[PDB]
Amino acid sequence: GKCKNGLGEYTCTSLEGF
Amino acid sequence: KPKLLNKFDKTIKAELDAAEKLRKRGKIEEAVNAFKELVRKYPQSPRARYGKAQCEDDLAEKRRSNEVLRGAIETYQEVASLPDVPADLLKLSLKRRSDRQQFLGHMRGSLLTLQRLVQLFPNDTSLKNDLGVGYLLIGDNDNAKKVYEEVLSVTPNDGFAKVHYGFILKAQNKIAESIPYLKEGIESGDPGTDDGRFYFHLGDAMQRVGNKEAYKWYELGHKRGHFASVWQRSLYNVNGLKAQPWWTPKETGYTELVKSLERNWKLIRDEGLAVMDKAKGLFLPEDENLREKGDWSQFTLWQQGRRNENACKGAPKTCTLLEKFPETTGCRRGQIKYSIMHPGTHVWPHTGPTNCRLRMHLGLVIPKEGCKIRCANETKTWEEGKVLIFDDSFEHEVWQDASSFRLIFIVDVWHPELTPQQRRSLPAI
Ligand SMILES: O=C(O)CCC(=O)C(=O)O
Ligand SMILES: [Fe+3]
Repeated sequence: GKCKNGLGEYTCTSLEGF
Repeated sequence: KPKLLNKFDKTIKAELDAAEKLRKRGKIEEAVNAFKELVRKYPQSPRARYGKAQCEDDLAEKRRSNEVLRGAIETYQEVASLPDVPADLLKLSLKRRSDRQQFLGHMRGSLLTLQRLVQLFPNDTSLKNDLGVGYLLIGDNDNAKKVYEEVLSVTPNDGFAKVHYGFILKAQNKIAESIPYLKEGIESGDPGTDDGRFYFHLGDAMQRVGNKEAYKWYELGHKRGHFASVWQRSLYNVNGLKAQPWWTPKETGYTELVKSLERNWKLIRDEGLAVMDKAKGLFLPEDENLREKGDWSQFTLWQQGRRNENACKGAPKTCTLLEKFPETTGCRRGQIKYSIMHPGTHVWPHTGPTNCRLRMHLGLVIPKEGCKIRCANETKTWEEGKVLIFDDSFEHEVWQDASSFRLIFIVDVWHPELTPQQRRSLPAI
């Protein structure tokens, strides 16, 4: 799930480390 | 406080403290070899093994190295496998392990660690809440909901569980049910409840049920640093960017892109109509629970700055035209997409996630009456062949009460004041 038009997810970015 | 030393570790406390001093002093290289010597000499020592892990953790920060951090994550686990590990040290080591796994994106591995922590400490309510976050981070709202129900059945006044339970309920469109959980949880002031996401969704839940107190929560969230303003409530922001609900083409500086869209609008329209007529499955119903009612679907050509190759087979000329404009094709915090809305459609007042993009709307098929978009305190209409530009990090709202379909083309651009460095480095949204 991604935040496209809205802000409905708990987080909108993916964790990829440093 | 914490009791970190077991019986044997108390007997070697001078060696352990000397190694730890080197770490606190920032002599990370010497500290690693100091703790390596202790692990070699006392291979069962939990404090020595934790020291080794913290040194690797610090070294990974110093080098910005994912591989070094993966080593630390393994060592934090090794601590837990040692005999006679004090409870405080076991919890600390596994908690940091899960935190660093989440940092690397090992969400499944983090979840396993969190589950172990709950099994090892069945009475620690905070570890259950952390497990619920693990589920929320991997998109498992069903298991996350069960975790917080388990917390609330034992400690019903836990504010952390309340806001996260309320967040889940709101996400499931249980709007009325979510409001007291979000509200009481924020009012609890418990650690972790002072968070912009919960002010965001409490105010929006209230807006959807007609509770006029919604903007009181937006004002408090603004006063507490979560929102740039009561109107602009995006949560992924670069501070200081010019904040304006409506923008002219000239103000954005993307006048070449706007000229191309307006000069070439009919080819964009025609490919959209062809997809509606011959491949309408490429239009996907809006799926962020933003509709009060009606029908709204989108056909996406670019998202997160990535071209959808199959989708561009459906609008090859439009994709070719847009490929000349990296200000939109490389906007990793926006999309390029057709957007179709039919009569009887009302889109709830809402805000986008980030202030780092501006949103262009190119009118393609606009009924003469019935369609409008409000951004902040100003409502406007589309025109066929013409571009509107608004900052969708401001609250905006859409109505479609025409007698036929309304088709537009949505083109997100980087906020013009973001440097090339920021545009390359910002995480995609
Ligand atoms: O009118 C539309 O197609 C979408 C409205 C909206 O919320 C947006 O474009 O951000
Ligand atoms: Fe929107």
